[PDB]
Amino acid sequence: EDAELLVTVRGGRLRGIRLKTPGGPVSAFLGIPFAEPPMGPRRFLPPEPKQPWSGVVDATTFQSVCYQYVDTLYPGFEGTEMWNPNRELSEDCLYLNVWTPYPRPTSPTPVLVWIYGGGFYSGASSLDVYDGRFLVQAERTVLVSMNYRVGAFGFLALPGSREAPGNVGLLDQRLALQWVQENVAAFGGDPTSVTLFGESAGAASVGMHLLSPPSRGLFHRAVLQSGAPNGPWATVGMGEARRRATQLAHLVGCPPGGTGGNDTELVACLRTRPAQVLVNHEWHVLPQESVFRFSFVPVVDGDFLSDTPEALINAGDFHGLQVLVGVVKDEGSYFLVYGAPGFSKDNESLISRAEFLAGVRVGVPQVSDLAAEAVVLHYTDWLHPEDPARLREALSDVVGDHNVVCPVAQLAGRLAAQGARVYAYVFEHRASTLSWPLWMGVPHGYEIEFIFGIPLDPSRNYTAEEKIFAQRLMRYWANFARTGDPNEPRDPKAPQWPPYTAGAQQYVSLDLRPLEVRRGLRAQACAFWNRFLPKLLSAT
Amino acid sequence: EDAELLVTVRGGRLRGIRLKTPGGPVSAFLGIPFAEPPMGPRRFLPPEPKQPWSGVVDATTFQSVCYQYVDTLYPGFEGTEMWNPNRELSEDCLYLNVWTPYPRPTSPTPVLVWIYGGGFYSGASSLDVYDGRFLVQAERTVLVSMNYRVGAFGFLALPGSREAPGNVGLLDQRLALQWVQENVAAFGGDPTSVTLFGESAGAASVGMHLLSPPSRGLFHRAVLQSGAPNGPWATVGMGEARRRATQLAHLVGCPPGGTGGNDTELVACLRTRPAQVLVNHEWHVLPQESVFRFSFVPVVDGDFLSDTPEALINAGDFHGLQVLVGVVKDEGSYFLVYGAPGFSKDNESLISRAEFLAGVRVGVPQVSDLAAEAVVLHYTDWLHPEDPARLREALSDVVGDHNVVCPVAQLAGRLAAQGARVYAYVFEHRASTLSWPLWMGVPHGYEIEFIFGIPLDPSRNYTAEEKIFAQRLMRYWANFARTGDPNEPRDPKAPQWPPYTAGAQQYVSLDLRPLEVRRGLRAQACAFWNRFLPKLLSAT
Ligand SMILES: *[C@](C)(O)CCC[N+](C)(C)C
Ligand SMILES: *[C@](C)(O)CCC[N+](C)(C)C
Repeated sequence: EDAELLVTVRGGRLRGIRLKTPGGPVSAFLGIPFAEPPMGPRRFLPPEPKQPWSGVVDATTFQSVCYQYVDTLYPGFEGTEMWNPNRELSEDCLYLNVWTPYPRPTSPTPVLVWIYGGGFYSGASSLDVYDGRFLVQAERTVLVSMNYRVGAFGFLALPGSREAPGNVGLLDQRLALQWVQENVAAFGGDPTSVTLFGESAGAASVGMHLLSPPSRGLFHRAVLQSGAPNGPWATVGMGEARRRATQLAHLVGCPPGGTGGNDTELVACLRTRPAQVLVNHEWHVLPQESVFRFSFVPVVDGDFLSDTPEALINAGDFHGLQVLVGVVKDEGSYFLVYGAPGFSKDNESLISRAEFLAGVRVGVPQVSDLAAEAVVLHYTDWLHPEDPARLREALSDVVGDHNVVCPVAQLAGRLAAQGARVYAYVFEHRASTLSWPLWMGVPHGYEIEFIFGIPLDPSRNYTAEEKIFAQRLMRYWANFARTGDPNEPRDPKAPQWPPYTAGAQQYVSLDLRPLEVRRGLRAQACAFWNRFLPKLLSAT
Repeated sequence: EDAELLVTVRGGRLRGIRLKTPGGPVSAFLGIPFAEPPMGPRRFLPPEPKQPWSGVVDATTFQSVCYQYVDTLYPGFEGTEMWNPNRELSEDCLYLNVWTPYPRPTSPTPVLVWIYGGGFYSGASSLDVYDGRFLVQAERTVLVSMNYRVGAFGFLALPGSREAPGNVGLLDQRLALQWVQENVAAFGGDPTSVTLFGESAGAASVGMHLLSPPSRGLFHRAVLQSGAPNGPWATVGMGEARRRATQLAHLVGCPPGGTGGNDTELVACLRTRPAQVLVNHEWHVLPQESVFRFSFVPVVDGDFLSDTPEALINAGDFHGLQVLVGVVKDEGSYFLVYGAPGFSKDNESLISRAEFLAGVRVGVPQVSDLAAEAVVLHYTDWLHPEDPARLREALSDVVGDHNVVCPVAQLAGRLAAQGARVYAYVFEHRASTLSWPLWMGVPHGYEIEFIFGIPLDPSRNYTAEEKIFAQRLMRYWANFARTGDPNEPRDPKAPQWPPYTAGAQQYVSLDLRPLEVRRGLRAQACAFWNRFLPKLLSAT
């Protein structure tokens, strides 16, 4: 019992907490420091390892959320506020959490590291939908989740500078992975079987960790849910990163007056500003009106990413690696209520032809009028070119395919055709608790509560079928973590999940019904985005 | 009886012939001269009306075919030689034929004028598949068919010249229509109910007669089968026409030596050459390797066509006109054995990816590498990008849509949306007698034998179902000629044929089964050709 709630790691000692699930207790260690607080002169810099302490650190409650913008588009609405911070905001925020089974496993157990999404500008490991108590109890594995800096504090980059090098939010994630290497065995975890998994910007982070040598030696399998490192939103160039960082400094009064504008004094002035001041101007440095675009994201600096994610995927060897990838049915609907004209979460969003054509300029920013014309051609139903419900679904497919589905299929194809064993899925169940409107289908990010077993929580009004569905999905993810193969290593009756190959392009659909194999991750639509559109942009 | 085999028209007297069909005799007048022979100094010039004669002209057999190239791609093969000339070749060839019922109708009967196709380079009114004896006997109407000059003799144009103005093959057709106005009443025909119908280049001719004022006063309804005046092959510009005419003169030794090259002496030298000499070099003036392209076709001269067919369709009023238009299921397969690499009528033509990409350059000549890339994107099955049978069908759709199906749908839409009542069909029956291979489906031009009632010929091995099918199709065409409405004016049980509108885009499919209404003349594919591709070519 309480003998297992006190663990000694290399920094010192910790007191854990025992959480209860309907089928047994778990041991949790919430709020372990893994880095020095990145405040004062440490803002925008890479993290430093946490110095050893004396006494015991209390690891019984989640620590503070990293400073981030707070969504206020629909105040009081469950759909948006379920992702909003549930702890006080502070720059002192680099803490990680470990869930471990009770009684503690006697032999090394596979470790899953969760990396949250939120467009690299928001999110926290302390959210209720990321509670690792159900997954660890049912599948008897070790779950780790960390906080990493987001927004300007994580990804403001002045390239070439030493004061604001950029990507330090990814460096926070890497330090946590070194920490799991050096300490997970104390909780019963195998440091030789580590599986990263993330969603949205978490999946792009997992992807970028695949393409940088220093991080690859810290894990062994990868799960990318609804995101990829080569997505048009997950990366920015050195020239644009400099422009957004400088525009931000200008908006907050740096350089004052008055004085020259070198990088050292720009960051020195940015470091004297209160954290909330930088946050209130973060959306004001975007170049266009757009959905699915965020200000401060990973930069191609030549260090963490020696080349663009596209180049690094094409010129890489991935033998001996297993990857699980997939999308939900309606990847694009979620973002349309964030800017697309005619869209509102409180009505049918039956848009007109004129609003559809305007929405295309928002959903596909930074492209020529001719390029937009190609998008309108491919995504119009010329038998019903003005049907509002069809144009609604079309724009959702425009945003979905351009930002998630096609970037993912591109990554999955090349990974399989270059040594990696890849499994692909499509999440097609819509939760009965979903507070978003019906026309959004299954939106971006609403598979997570089923991967984490949230339906097992008795205080939630899920259905009996959805509880069995959750337990099935948890086994898939756990099995992939133990064996690298989502299929149960011996049972044959349940339908099997074939790998994804560049030729057959096979994937399964996850819903209340048994597994069904399909072919093609929107192959027709994705050929436009992955093949034809790049050439259409090179030729003026 | 034989009292009705002698008719007096405004030129003189004629002796006809009585032909037998399984259900009654018909009266035919084959070989009536309607113009002076365009020989010697009359070559390349517009036709002159036939001067009155004395005695009686024998109108009992077909006259001579206009000089034309003779297909020799498959000597001895029924599929090709059924379209080859079946009478002696001569420049003395401007003759027309009238079929009329027996006994002669007592009240004015609607008149159908047939205009044959053959890429404006071949064809004759004397072909067996254009025999008007079955259609006139069963539906008791008047059928007229003429010969018009083809190839250089009909369409060699030096624009601005008076010696070779061009389009005189169309002027031969117009003179025949004036003739039907001035003489059809002598055979029992109503000069106030004239219906043009043609196929391939015959349908483009019917279309161009709709867009030129002097010819519109000569007919009242139009049927366009597998062709349109705005097709990329049916028209050439003044600059290109001059180049092809001059290249032809060069190949036959004009100007000799030696002397300057003005238009008057070029045509004067072209007129001293034997007809067979000009024919043997006709294909040698084409600019590229291509299918569905022909050397000497109608020219935009500003006279017969004041503007391009595209401009004239867009800026025209078509109220009070009824049009019947349609295509066969596989418009493109026929031409692939004329140049597309990998294609042969004697094997399965299972082409490779490399041959498909080369075939696209042949089937869509004169377009940029980027434009071809768009065609490959839209017509590739990215789930089976190297399936030979799928690429075979894809290339047939490339040629079919680009040259026939999309040019037709473009014309039908604007006609309906500008006053004309339009009916649309798709011919989907493959004759049991078809000697072409199976993979060609139903090819270009193999609805004609069913419109003319050829299956009723007892010496042919057609099936009993196909005989009923022919009689049904003949009623459709006849009903449209009498009433302007293909549906039977009173019977309701048989399914009805709704008009074609730009919005609903409704059409019927013609085969052994009852009428079935469908929507969309390849709307998705045709939006690429009619909307997006033009813009892709303007932008370099
Ligand atoms: C992705 C860009 O990180 C989007 C994440 C959105 N939520 C709702 C999943 C946080
Ligand atoms: C059209 C271009 O005239 C093609 C006609 C081909 N035949 C086989 C119908 C003559």
